[PDB]
Amino acid sequence: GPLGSEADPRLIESLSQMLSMGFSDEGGWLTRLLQTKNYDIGAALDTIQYSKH
Repeated sequence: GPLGSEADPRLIESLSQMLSMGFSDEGGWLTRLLQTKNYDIGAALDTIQYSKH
């Protein structure tokens, strides 16, 4: 039962670009997104607009 939330070295690298671009991790949408996009900046940028529809 950890406090707050942790991250990884091969993950924060991506978030650094998102947060600077104008994003965040409210709720945990950018804490797992990158992990699913193989820590990508161009793929994560197109994961906020929508999902399928």
